Amino acid sequence: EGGAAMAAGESMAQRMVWVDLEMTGLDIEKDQIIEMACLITDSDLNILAEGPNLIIKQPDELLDSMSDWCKEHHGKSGLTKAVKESTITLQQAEYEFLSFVRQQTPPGLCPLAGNSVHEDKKFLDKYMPQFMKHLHYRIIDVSTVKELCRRWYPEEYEFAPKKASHRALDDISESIKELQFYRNNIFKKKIDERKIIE
Amino acid sequence: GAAMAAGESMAQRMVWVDLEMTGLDIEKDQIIEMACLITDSDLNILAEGPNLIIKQPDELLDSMSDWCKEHHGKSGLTKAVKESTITLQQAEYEFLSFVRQQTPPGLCPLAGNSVHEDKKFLDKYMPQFMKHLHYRIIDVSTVKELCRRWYPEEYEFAPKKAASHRALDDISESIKELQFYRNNIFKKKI
Ligand SMILES: [Ca+2]
Repeated sequence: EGGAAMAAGESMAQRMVWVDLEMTGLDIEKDQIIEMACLITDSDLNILAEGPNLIIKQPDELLDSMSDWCKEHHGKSGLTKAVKESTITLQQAEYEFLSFVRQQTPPGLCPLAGNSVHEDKKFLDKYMPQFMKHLHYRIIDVSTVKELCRRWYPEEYEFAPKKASHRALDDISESIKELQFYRNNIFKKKIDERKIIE
Repeated sequence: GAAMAAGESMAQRMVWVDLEMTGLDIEKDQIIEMACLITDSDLNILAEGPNLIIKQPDELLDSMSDWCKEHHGKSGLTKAVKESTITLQQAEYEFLSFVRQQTPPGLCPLAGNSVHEDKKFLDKYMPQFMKHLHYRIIDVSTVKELCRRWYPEEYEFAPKKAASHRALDDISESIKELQFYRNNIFKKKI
Protein backbone atom coordinates (compact mmCIF):
# COMPACT_ATOMS: atom_id res chain seq x y z
CA GLU A 1 0.00 0.00 0.00
CA GLY A 2 1.07 3.58 -0.61
CA GLY A 3 -0.43 4.71 2.70
CA ALA A 4 2.34 2.84 4.46
CA ALA A 5 5.05 4.18 2.15
CA MET A 6 3.53 7.64 2.66
CA ALA A 7 3.78 7.38 6.45
CA ALA A 8 7.29 5.96 6.07
CA GLY A 9 8.32 8.43 3.37
CA GLU A 10 6.84 11.49 5.09
CA SER A 11 8.68 10.51 8.28
CA MET A 12 12.11 10.19 6.64
CA ALA A 13 11.60 13.47 4.76
CA GLN A 14 11.55 15.11 8.22
CA ARG A 15 14.97 13.79 9.26
CA MET A 16 18.07 15.97 9.29
CA VAL A 17 21.66 15.50 8.12
CA TRP A 18 24.01 16.95 10.74
CA VAL A 19 27.49 17.90 9.53
CA ASP A 20 30.47 19.67 11.07
CA LEU A 21 33.36 20.80 8.88
CA GLU A 22 36.85 22.18 9.45
CA MET A 23 38.58 24.06 6.64
CA THR A 24 41.87 25.79 5.91
CA GLY A 25 40.15 29.18 5.77
CA LEU A 26 37.18 31.25 4.66
CA ASP A 27 38.12 31.74 0.97
CA ILE A 28 36.19 29.18 -1.06
CA GLU A 29 38.28 29.80 -4.19
CA LYS A 30 41.50 28.71 -2.45
CA ASP A 31 40.65 26.94 0.81
CA GLN A 32 39.75 23.25 1.08
CA ILE A 33 38.05 20.84 3.48
CA ILE A 34 40.19 18.89 5.96
CA GLU A 35 37.76 17.33 8.48
CA MET A 36 34.11 16.34 8.09
CA ALA A 37 31.62 14.55 10.32
CA CYS A 38 28.08 13.44 9.51
CA LEU A 39 25.14 12.24 11.57
CA ILE A 40 21.38 11.62 11.18
CA THR A 41 18.59 12.60 13.57
CA ASP A 42 14.80 12.50 13.32
CA SER A 43 12.40 15.44 13.70
CA ASP A 44 12.97 15.49 17.49
CA LEU A 45 16.80 15.48 17.30
CA ASN A 46 17.37 11.85 18.30
CA ILE A 47 20.44 10.14 16.85
CA LEU A 48 19.38 7.57 14.27
CA ALA A 49 22.92 6.92 12.99
CA GLU A 50 26.52 8.07 13.40
CA GLY A 51 28.35 8.84 10.19
CA PRO A 52 32.12 8.67 9.86
CA ASN A 53 34.53 11.27 11.23
CA LEU A 54 37.22 11.65 8.58
CA ILE A 55 40.41 13.66 8.10
CA ILE A 56 41.06 14.57 4.46
CA LYS A 57 44.59 14.67 3.07
CA GLN A 58 45.52 18.13 1.78
CA PRO A 59 48.91 19.23 0.44
CA ASP A 60 51.47 20.59 2.89
CA GLU A 61 51.67 23.73 0.74
CA LEU A 62 48.21 25.04 1.65
CA LEU A 63 48.58 24.15 5.33
CA ASP A 64 51.93 25.95 5.44
CA SER A 65 50.23 28.94 3.75
CA MET A 66 47.34 29.15 6.22
CA SER A 67 46.46 32.25 8.21
CA ASP A 68 47.99 32.88 11.63
CA TRP A 69 44.76 32.06 13.47
CA CYS A 70 44.13 29.08 11.17
CA LYS A 71 47.70 27.76 11.34
CA GLU A 72 47.65 28.32 15.11
CA HIS A 73 44.13 26.96 15.66
CA HIS A 74 44.62 23.66 13.84
CA GLY A 75 48.14 23.30 15.29
CA LYS A 76 47.07 22.98 18.91
CA SER A 77 44.19 20.79 17.74
CA GLY A 78 46.72 18.40 16.17
CA LEU A 79 44.44 18.33 13.14
CA THR A 80 47.18 19.81 10.93
CA LYS A 81 49.45 16.88 11.78
CA ALA A 82 46.75 14.32 10.92
CA VAL A 83 45.97 15.94 7.55
CA LYS A 84 49.50 15.35 6.26
CA GLU A 85 49.56 11.67 7.29
CA SER A 86 45.99 11.16 6.01
CA THR A 87 45.17 8.82 3.12
CA ILE A 88 41.54 9.83 2.49
CA THR A 89 40.78 11.39 -0.89
CA LEU A 90 38.05 14.02 -1.03
CA GLN A 91 35.77 11.94 -3.26
CA GLN A 92 36.81 8.84 -1.32
CA ALA A 93 35.52 10.75 1.70
CA GLU A 94 32.66 12.33 -0.27
CA TYR A 95 31.41 8.90 -1.34
CA GLU A 96 31.82 7.42 2.15
CA PHE A 97 29.34 10.03 3.39
CA LEU A 98 27.09 9.75 0.33
CA SER A 99 26.60 6.02 0.91
CA PHE A 100 25.93 6.65 4.60
CA VAL A 101 23.34 9.34 3.94
CA ARG A 102 21.76 7.33 1.12
CA GLN A 103 21.09 4.35 3.40
CA GLN A 104 19.44 6.72 5.91
CA THR A 105 17.65 9.50 3.96
CA PRO A 106 15.45 9.88 0.88
CA PRO A 107 17.31 11.63 -1.95
CA GLY A 108 16.54 15.32 -2.31
CA LEU A 109 14.16 15.64 0.65
CA CYS A 110 16.26 15.88 3.83
CA PRO A 111 17.75 19.27 4.77
CA LEU A 112 21.26 20.07 5.95
CA ALA A 113 21.46 20.61 9.71
CA GLY A 114 24.14 22.07 11.96
CA ASN A 115 25.51 25.27 13.47
CA SER A 116 26.38 28.04 10.97
CA VAL A 117 26.05 25.61 8.05
CA HIS A 118 25.52 28.25 5.35
CA GLU A 119 29.31 28.00 4.99
CA ASP A 120 29.43 24.19 5.16
CA LYS A 121 26.90 23.94 2.34
CA LYS A 122 28.85 26.64 0.50
CA PHE A 123 31.88 24.33 0.56
CA LEU A 124 29.96 21.07 0.08
CA ASP A 125 28.19 22.63 -2.90
CA LYS A 126 31.59 23.25 -4.48
CA TYR A 127 33.67 20.31 -3.25
CA MET A 128 31.11 17.54 -2.51
CA PRO A 129 28.46 18.15 -5.18
CA GLN A 130 27.21 14.56 -5.47
CA PHE A 131 26.70 14.68 -1.70
CA MET A 132 24.63 17.87 -1.88
CA LYS A 133 22.63 16.49 -4.82
CA HIS A 134 21.15 14.02 -2.31
CA LEU A 135 20.02 16.75 0.11
CA HIS A 136 17.38 19.46 0.09
CA TYR A 137 18.56 22.96 -0.77
CA ARG A 138 17.31 24.24 2.61
CA ILE A 139 19.31 24.18 5.84
CA ILE A 140 18.52 24.04 9.54
CA ASP A 141 20.83 26.63 11.08
CA VAL A 142 21.32 26.31 14.84
CA SER A 143 22.78 29.83 14.79
CA THR A 144 19.67 31.34 13.18
CA VAL A 145 17.77 30.57 16.37
CA LYS A 146 20.78 31.66 18.45
CA GLU A 147 20.42 35.13 16.95
CA LEU A 148 16.64 35.16 17.37
CA CYS A 149 17.21 34.08 20.97
CA ARG A 150 19.80 36.83 21.48
CA ARG A 151 17.39 39.61 20.47
CA TRP A 152 14.04 38.18 21.61
CA TYR A 153 15.04 36.16 24.69
CA PRO A 154 18.17 37.76 26.18
CA GLU A 155 17.34 36.55 29.69
CA GLU A 156 17.44 32.85 28.76
CA TYR A 157 20.46 33.39 26.49
CA GLU A 158 22.65 33.65 29.60
CA PHE A 159 21.72 30.05 30.45
CA ALA A 160 22.80 28.68 27.07
CA PRO A 161 25.32 25.82 27.37
CA LYS A 162 29.06 26.42 27.22
CA LYS A 163 31.55 25.08 24.70
CA ALA A 164 33.45 21.84 25.19
CA SER A 165 35.83 19.48 21.44
CA HIS A 166 38.02 16.68 20.10
CA ARG A 167 36.20 15.76 16.88
CA ALA A 168 33.71 17.41 14.54
CA LEU A 169 31.32 14.60 15.50
CA ASP A 170 31.33 16.03 19.03
CA ASP A 171 30.79 19.59 17.77
CA ILE A 172 27.64 18.14 16.19
CA SER A 173 26.44 16.74 19.52
CA GLU A 174 27.01 20.12 21.17
CA SER A 175 25.12 21.85 18.35
CA ILE A 176 22.09 19.64 19.01
CA LYS A 177 22.48 20.30 22.74
CA GLU A 178 22.56 23.97 21.75
CA LEU A 179 19.41 23.66 19.63
CA GLN A 180 17.74 21.39 22.20
CA PHE A 181 18.22 24.16 24.77
CA TYR A 182 16.32 26.54 22.50
CA ARG A 183 13.33 24.22 22.19
CA ASN A 184 13.10 23.75 25.96
CA ASN A 185 13.26 27.45 26.79
CA ILE A 186 12.21 29.83 23.98
CA PHE A 187 9.68 27.89 21.88
CA LYS A 188 6.07 27.38 22.94
CA LYS A 189 5.88 24.80 25.70
CA LYS A 190 4.03 21.62 24.74
CA ILE A 191 4.51 19.86 28.09
CA ASP A 192 3.94 21.09 31.64
CA GLU A 193 5.88 19.59 34.53
CA ARG A 194 2.37 17.42 35.16
CA LYS A 195 -0.05 17.88 32.26
CA ILE A 196 0.46 18.72 28.61
CA ILE A 197 -0.51 22.10 27.17
CA GLU A 198 -3.47 23.12 25.01
CA GLY B 1 26.26 52.83 29.81
CA ALA B 2 23.00 53.99 28.25
CA ALA B 3 24.80 54.42 24.91
CA MET B 4 26.08 50.84 25.14
CA ALA B 5 22.45 49.75 25.47
CA ALA B 6 21.53 51.72 22.34
CA GLY B 7 24.74 50.45 20.75
CA GLU B 8 23.48 46.94 21.45
CA SER B 9 20.07 48.01 20.15
CA MET B 10 21.76 48.86 16.84
CA ALA B 11 23.96 45.74 16.83
CA GLN B 12 20.74 43.66 16.67
CA ARG B 13 19.28 45.27 13.56
CA MET B 14 18.91 42.91 10.60
CA VAL B 15 19.69 43.37 6.92
CA TRP B 16 17.08 41.79 4.65
CA VAL B 17 17.64 40.96 0.97
CA ASP B 18 16.31 38.78 -1.81
CA LEU B 19 17.91 38.18 -5.20
CA GLU B 20 16.92 36.64 -8.53
CA MET B 21 19.57 34.80 -10.54
CA THR B 22 19.47 33.32 -14.01
CA GLY B 23 20.23 30.05 -12.24
CA LEU B 24 21.87 28.41 -9.26
CA ASP B 25 25.12 27.50 -11.06
CA ILE B 26 27.07 30.04 -9.01
CA GLU B 27 30.25 29.45 -11.02
CA LYS B 28 28.36 30.42 -14.20
CA ASP B 29 25.35 32.46 -12.99
CA GLN B 30 25.00 36.14 -12.10
CA ILE B 31 22.65 38.34 -10.10
CA ILE B 32 19.79 39.98 -12.00
CA GLU B 33 17.51 41.66 -9.43
CA MET B 34 18.10 42.80 -5.86
CA ALA B 35 16.33 44.73 -3.12
CA CYS B 36 17.35 45.48 0.46
CA LEU B 37 15.68 46.52 3.70
CA ILE B 38 16.45 47.08 7.39
CA THR B 39 14.55 46.11 10.54
CA ASP B 40 15.20 46.53 14.23
CA SER B 41 15.49 43.44 16.44
CA ASP B 42 11.71 42.99 16.76
CA LEU B 43 11.12 42.93 12.96
CA ASN B 44 9.89 46.53 12.67
CA ILE B 45 11.07 48.00 9.36
CA LEU B 46 13.31 51.04 9.80
CA ALA B 47 14.32 51.87 6.21
CA GLU B 48 13.62 50.34 2.80
CA GLY B 49 16.58 50.13 0.45
CA PRO B 50 16.38 50.35 -3.33
CA ASN B 51 15.10 47.72 -5.77
CA LEU B 52 17.44 47.42 -8.75
CA ILE B 53 17.59 45.30 -11.91
CA ILE B 54 21.13 44.45 -13.02
CA LYS B 55 21.95 44.38 -16.73
CA GLN B 56 23.64 41.10 -17.67
CA PRO B 57 25.09 39.90 -20.99
CA ASP B 58 22.42 38.75 -23.38
CA GLU B 59 23.70 35.27 -24.29
CA LEU B 60 23.23 34.07 -20.71
CA LEU B 61 19.58 35.19 -20.53
CA ASP B 62 18.71 32.76 -23.33
CA SER B 63 21.04 30.18 -21.75
CA MET B 64 19.20 30.01 -18.42
CA SER B 65 16.87 27.14 -17.58
CA ASP B 66 13.34 26.84 -18.94
CA TRP B 67 12.20 27.48 -15.37
CA CYS B 68 14.28 30.66 -15.29
CA LYS B 69 13.26 31.41 -18.88
CA GLU B 70 9.49 31.01 -18.53
CA HIS B 71 9.17 32.28 -14.94
CA HIS B 72 11.26 35.43 -15.36
CA GLY B 73 9.68 35.65 -18.81
CA LYS B 74 6.28 35.72 -17.10
CA SER B 75 7.53 38.12 -14.40
CA GLY B 76 8.32 40.73 -17.07
CA LEU B 77 11.68 40.77 -15.38
CA THR B 78 13.78 39.46 -18.27
CA LYS B 79 12.38 42.29 -20.41
CA ALA B 80 13.50 44.85 -17.82
CA VAL B 81 17.01 43.35 -17.84
CA LYS B 82 17.72 44.54 -21.39
CA GLU B 83 15.98 47.85 -20.63
CA SER B 84 18.04 48.27 -17.45
CA THR B 85 21.06 50.57 -17.33
CA ILE B 86 22.39 49.54 -13.89
CA THR B 87 25.50 47.37 -13.79
CA LEU B 88 26.67 45.22 -10.90
CA GLN B 89 29.36 47.66 -9.78
CA GLN B 90 27.08 50.68 -9.41
CA ALA B 91 24.30 48.55 -7.91
CA GLU B 92 26.66 47.25 -5.20
CA TYR B 93 27.62 50.82 -4.29
CA GLU B 94 23.99 51.91 -3.95
CA PHE B 95 23.30 49.01 -1.59
CA LEU B 96 26.61 49.53 0.21
CA SER B 97 25.83 53.24 0.58
CA PHE B 98 22.32 52.59 1.93
CA VAL B 99 23.16 50.12 4.69
CA ARG B 100 26.31 51.86 5.96
CA GLN B 101 24.28 54.71 7.47
CA GLN B 102 21.74 52.40 9.16
CA THR B 103 23.74 49.50 10.60
CA PRO B 104 27.00 49.24 12.54
CA PRO B 105 29.79 47.78 10.39
CA GLY B 106 29.91 44.00 10.49
CA LEU B 107 27.58 43.54 13.47
CA CYS B 108 24.36 42.85 11.55
CA PRO B 109 23.32 39.59 9.83
CA LEU B 110 21.65 38.83 6.51
CA ALA B 111 18.02 37.74 6.82
CA GLY B 112 15.38 36.27 4.55
CA ASN B 113 14.16 33.05 2.96
CA SER B 114 17.11 30.72 2.24
CA VAL B 115 19.57 33.62 2.36
CA HIS B 116 22.41 31.07 2.50
CA GLU B 117 21.89 30.97 -1.27
CA ASP B 118 21.50 34.75 -1.52
CA LYS B 119 24.74 35.12 0.44
CA LYS B 120 26.60 32.72 -1.87
CA PHE B 121 26.16 35.17 -4.74
CA LEU B 122 26.74 38.18 -2.47
CA ASP B 123 29.97 36.71 -1.10
CA LYS B 124 31.16 36.45 -4.72
CA TYR B 125 29.62 39.38 -6.62
CA MET B 126 29.29 41.91 -3.80
CA PRO B 127 32.17 41.52 -1.30
CA GLN B 128 32.51 45.21 -0.43
CA PHE B 129 28.83 45.07 0.56
CA MET B 130 29.22 41.76 2.42
CA LYS B 131 32.13 43.18 4.43
CA HIS B 132 29.66 45.52 6.16
CA LEU B 133 27.67 42.44 7.23
CA HIS B 134 28.12 39.85 9.96
CA TYR B 135 29.15 36.36 8.90
CA ARG B 136 26.08 34.85 10.57
CA ILE B 137 22.66 34.77 8.91
CA ILE B 138 19.01 34.50 9.91
CA ASP B 139 17.11 32.17 7.58
CA VAL B 140 13.34 32.06 8.00
CA SER B 141 13.41 28.82 5.99
CA THR B 142 15.15 27.24 9.00
CA VAL B 143 12.38 27.91 11.51
CA LYS B 144 9.90 27.00 8.77
CA GLU B 145 11.48 23.55 8.64
CA LEU B 146 11.55 23.60 12.45
CA CYS B 147 7.86 24.58 12.47
CA ARG B 148 6.90 21.62 10.27
CA ARG B 149 8.53 18.99 12.47
CA TRP B 150 7.67 20.39 15.89
CA TYR B 151 4.55 22.56 15.43
CA PRO B 152 2.78 21.06 12.39
CA GLU B 153 -0.76 22.00 13.45
CA GLU B 154 0.06 25.70 13.68
CA TYR B 155 2.23 25.22 10.57
CA GLU B 156 -0.93 24.63 8.53
CA PHE B 157 -2.15 28.10 9.52
CA ALA B 158 0.84 29.45 7.56
CA PRO B 159 -0.18 32.26 5.19
CA LYS B 160 0.31 31.94 1.47
CA LYS B 161 3.21 34.05 0.25
CA ALA B 162 1.48 36.59 -1.98
CA ALA B 163 3.57 35.68 -5.07
CA SER B 164 5.07 39.16 -5.22
CA HIS B 165 6.60 40.15 -8.57
CA ARG B 166 9.09 42.55 -6.94
CA ALA B 167 11.84 41.27 -4.65
CA LEU B 168 11.16 44.02 -2.10
CA ASP B 169 7.58 42.79 -1.69
CA ASP B 170 8.90 39.22 -1.47
CA ILE B 171 10.67 40.27 1.73
CA SER B 172 7.39 41.58 3.18
CA GLU B 173 6.06 38.02 2.96
CA SER B 174 9.20 36.59 4.58
CA ILE B 175 8.92 38.92 7.58
CA LYS B 176 5.18 38.30 7.84
CA GLU B 177 6.00 34.59 7.79
CA LEU B 178 8.70 35.02 10.43
CA GLN B 179 6.35 37.11 12.58
CA PHE B 180 3.89 34.19 12.42
CA TYR B 181 6.43 31.67 13.71
CA ARG B 182 7.10 34.07 16.59
CA ASN B 183 3.45 34.41 17.61
CA ASN B 184 2.29 30.78 17.53
CA ILE B 185 5.53 28.78 17.90
CA PHE B 186 7.73 30.81 20.28
CA LYS B 187 7.01 31.02 24.00
CA LYS B 188 5.18 34.15 25.13
CA LYS B 189 6.39 36.20 28.09
CA ILE B 190 4.57 38.48 30.52
CA1 LIG C 1 14.22 34.48 -2.50
